[PDB]
Amino acid sequence: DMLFPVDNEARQIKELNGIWKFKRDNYYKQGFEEKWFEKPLEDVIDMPVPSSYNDITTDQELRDHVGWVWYERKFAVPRLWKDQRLVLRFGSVTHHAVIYLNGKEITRHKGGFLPFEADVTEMANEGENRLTVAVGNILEWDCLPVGHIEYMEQKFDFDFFNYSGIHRPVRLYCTPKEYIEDISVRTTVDDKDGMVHYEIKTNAEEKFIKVYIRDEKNQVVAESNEMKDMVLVKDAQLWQPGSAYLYKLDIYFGQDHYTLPFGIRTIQLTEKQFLINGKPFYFKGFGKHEDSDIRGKGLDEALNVRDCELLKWIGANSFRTSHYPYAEEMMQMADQKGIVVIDEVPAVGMNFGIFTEDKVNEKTLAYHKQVLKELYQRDKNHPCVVMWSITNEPHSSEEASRNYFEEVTKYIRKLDSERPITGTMNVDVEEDKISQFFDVVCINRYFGWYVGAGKIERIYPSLKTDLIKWHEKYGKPVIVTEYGADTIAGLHKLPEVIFSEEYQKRCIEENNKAMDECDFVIGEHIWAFADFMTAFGLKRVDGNKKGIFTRERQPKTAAFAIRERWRKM
Amino acid sequence: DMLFPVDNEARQIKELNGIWKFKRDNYYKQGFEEKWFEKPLEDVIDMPVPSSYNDITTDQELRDHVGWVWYERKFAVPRLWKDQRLVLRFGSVTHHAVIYLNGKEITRHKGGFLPFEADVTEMANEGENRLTVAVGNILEWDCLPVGHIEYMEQKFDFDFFNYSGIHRPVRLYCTPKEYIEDISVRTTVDDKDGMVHYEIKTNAEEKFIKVYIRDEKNQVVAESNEMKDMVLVKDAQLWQPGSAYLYKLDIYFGQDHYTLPFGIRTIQLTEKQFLINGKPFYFKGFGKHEDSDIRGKGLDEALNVRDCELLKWIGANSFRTSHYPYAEEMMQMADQKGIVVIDEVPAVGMNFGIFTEDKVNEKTLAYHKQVLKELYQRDKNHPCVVMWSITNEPHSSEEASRNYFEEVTKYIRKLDSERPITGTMNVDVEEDKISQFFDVVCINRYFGWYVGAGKIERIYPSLKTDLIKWHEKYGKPVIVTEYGADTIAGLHKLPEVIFSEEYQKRCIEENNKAMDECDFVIGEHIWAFADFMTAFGLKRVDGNKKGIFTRERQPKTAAFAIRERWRKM
Ligand SMILES: [Ca+2]
Ligand SMILES: [Ca+2]
Repeated sequence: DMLFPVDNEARQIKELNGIWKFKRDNYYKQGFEEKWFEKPLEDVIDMPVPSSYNDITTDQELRDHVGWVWYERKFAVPRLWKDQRLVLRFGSVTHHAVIYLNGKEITRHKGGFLPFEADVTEMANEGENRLTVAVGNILEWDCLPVGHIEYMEQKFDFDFFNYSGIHRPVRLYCTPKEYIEDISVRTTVDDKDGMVHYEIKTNAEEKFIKVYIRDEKNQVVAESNEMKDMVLVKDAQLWQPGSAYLYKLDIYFGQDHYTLPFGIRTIQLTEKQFLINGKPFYFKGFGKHEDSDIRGKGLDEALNVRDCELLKWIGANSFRTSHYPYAEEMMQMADQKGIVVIDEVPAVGMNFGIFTEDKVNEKTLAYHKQVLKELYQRDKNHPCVVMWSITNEPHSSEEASRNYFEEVTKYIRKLDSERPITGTMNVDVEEDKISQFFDVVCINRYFGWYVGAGKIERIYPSLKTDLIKWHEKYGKPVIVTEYGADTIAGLHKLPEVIFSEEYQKRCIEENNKAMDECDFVIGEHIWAFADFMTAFGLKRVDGNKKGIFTRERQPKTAAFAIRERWRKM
Repeated sequence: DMLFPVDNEARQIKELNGIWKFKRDNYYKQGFEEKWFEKPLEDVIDMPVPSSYNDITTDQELRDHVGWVWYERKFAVPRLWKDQRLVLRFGSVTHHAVIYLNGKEITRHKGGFLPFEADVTEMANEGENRLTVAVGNILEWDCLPVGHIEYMEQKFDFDFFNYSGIHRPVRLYCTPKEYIEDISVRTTVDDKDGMVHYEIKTNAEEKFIKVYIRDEKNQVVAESNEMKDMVLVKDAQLWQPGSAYLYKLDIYFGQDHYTLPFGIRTIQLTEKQFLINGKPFYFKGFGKHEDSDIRGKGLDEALNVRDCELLKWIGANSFRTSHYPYAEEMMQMADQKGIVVIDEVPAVGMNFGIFTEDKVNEKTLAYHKQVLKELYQRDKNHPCVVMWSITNEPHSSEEASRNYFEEVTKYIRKLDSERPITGTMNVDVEEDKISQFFDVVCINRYFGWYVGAGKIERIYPSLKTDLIKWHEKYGKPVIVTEYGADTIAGLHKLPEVIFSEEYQKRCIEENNKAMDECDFVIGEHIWAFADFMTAFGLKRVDGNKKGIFTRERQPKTAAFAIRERWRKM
């Protein structure tokens, strides 16, 4: 149950962002042992919310902290909210949360990239309250992303910095006590007419509802009094890639009111094409990251607008949420700009045996299904989402992974019978044991970088050969979901060398030549959109330098050649 | 015989540098099999000499060439040289040479860092002559440095670019037909008095000779008519680190004349000290390279003066010739500037079983002794050379390496009974099997970089422990011959991260703290002096970035903290 909070005449949002008080444990779980939540925090510093905490201070100990940290602020409940339902919402807490209201625990959460909330109607006092949030960053074999602890040092095999903090907005909001809990929308098209299937869940199903469908002019085009209905939109304005159209499911229920934007669009996979509204779609874009200077993974909407301007400028039509769900604000923006999205759960780091009883096991599986349920509940109504990605680069050569991912694939397909399912490959085509469960084959391939570094002449034959093998083995359309080269801005050389701006351009260009000679490729996603931070390592010059743009969102040389190609496509 | 050529009333040098014609093979050994030397080269480009050829052109195929290339120019013999002995000298040809004069082969050479010559008295014509030089860059298991060919790709394990070309001056010179062939000088000191032991070898030994010893104002201070003698120098000005004094052995022999600079200084080792003229010497400096922009490993005397100015500025007193003998010009400069040198043979890359019948074997051994003989013959008379280094980072954990390096160390001790012998370690101290053969133990250690990257607080405990183990195992004084961290100029961060300027400074500090607590450490050589080029690899951002100075010889931040330490030491 996770409708995005709204403001209208009936519902109201109180943002709890700004500056909080903050302190870290000085030994493992010190805050829980000493019950720091039972009184205000002492010996604290300021910490912005939303933001990672790791890059804010000058303190290497805080940057590299392993374990739990403690946030605290105060909030008020006005007299005017006296008889309302009160909800405290967290867009995310990375990775693990324990929430305390006035010294008492009210909820917990596992998973750093999906929202959660707590009903505090009967617990919050009028006037001042104290909100205390314990934030833990430890990843074990039953978390997503996967990791483990050694003796404490945090180990993991994914390539992005394990930022921790309150990365997304914290909201206290009110609704009437009889209210709209959940909404599902599915759409079909018969030539010119759209059909809108909706289902609305309330906590008083016998009472009266009024449902409108409004166009972008806010004009009513359909109307009903049923909580579940199928309604026809004559001459429907379809939601198109690069040309969004959003209708509004506008719902009056008792004293309550909720308005849900949605797009009318169809998806169909053929043998070798990806069809949106019947017309072939070729993915041009990037896997991204929630990453920028100072604030780590913290939501930054000005950064988001800049990134969308860059995506439009360079001719991209799509992105993948590597390697975790992004903020709903980004998903709303993609809905509005007509950007096509591959939505991914954080099942990353399942690589180096990995699928064994003492590591990635049935407990990991059950949590993997739960994360998918939550992702679906949050994003099921976004027209921008066209595909679910259930994993990034698992060690799928292991025979034990076959049963694991058959279970995961069956689960998401039971939740959602309409969008294709996929996941990205890094093992050899000959060894993979899971891609047969997918509708689209996605491969991460770094010819000219991790294979044959510097050997420009070998990139084109290498990727073409591999692509054909992937198509011959599975007979499905193929997306190259990652390829590129680390590139230091300002590093030029003639003849070109790895890390130079010229090499990045040539590397991408030869990979593209291989893709252009295949008839079953339905997309190219360059890695990476922008330089981002990684865990420290000798192959990472202050992070991952595969960005086509710098971390400050300025283009390297290759960006202009990619634009010339994508704008002609 | 390898006396450095001189100009005087009796001997004359003609430099053959400038711009040659140049062309590479298009398939393996093409010029040999098509017999290109028989006529002037056709379809050629210009190539400077001395210089590597790899970074001169815009052509990747030449930069990465494997095999042979061809150089050619014309030279003149003047009428005035009619009755002289004529010698063609190459300072070096990297790696393999075949020399042709007017289309006939006159000599060959294996080894890219030591000089060779050919008597051309009987073959050169008056007036114009055609000089053709085939230059090969293939390294095999019995070459130094070590490498091997796979299927044609060059493999090797050392960490510097395999530049090829004619890196040092080419000289045609004349002497009388009866002439001075070789000179050896050894010195002892008795209070304030030097004894100069010398031994002159000539072309006609029964004839009469006159030997003067001259001070720096050109005044005779000893004299003799013997080919072999000891002559006393009372109140002898000693050659001192940082304050050089050079006498001259001035020899007249028939029509011939040769003047040999030399220095009076003594070396002695105790179990905790390195004594030069009785005073303890603590090595402060760097392993270097012959490397600069555009010209690869080509000799550049302006660059050498700038380097020596920077060594003086930073308070360095020494360098090691990593990992091959340097140009004699640099050795003369060290003689004149009072810089102490560890002189090293190119026995690098014997690492990844290495010491096996099929790899490093008896052929490599015999060649290793041969290069030591040649290095000793060239540099025996340099006061700046205080120690021979016979290897860099061999895989000396193999039992088979024990007998190998016992042979090598025995041999160099037979050539030179006065200078200490060493070789640099990278294997674990518990595994090493050869350092008992050395007079000084030298270790390459990168705590904070290759071990425990980024963990500043573990550098000091890690190196101190390792240092004490090396001393406990062998009971000899220890030089840390390499330590440091890759550093991108302009990369700053707070807190610091690997690759940042601030990290390089802290990493060297913590290593220095460990050395300051170990009384048996007699030297600290930072790696590296200046950023230099490497074979391409994902850990090498346009080469090796451990330079304290940039490749263009400007300091990074850590240079100023090093200077403070070394100048007050
Ligand atoms: Ca959010
Ligand atoms: Ca020379």
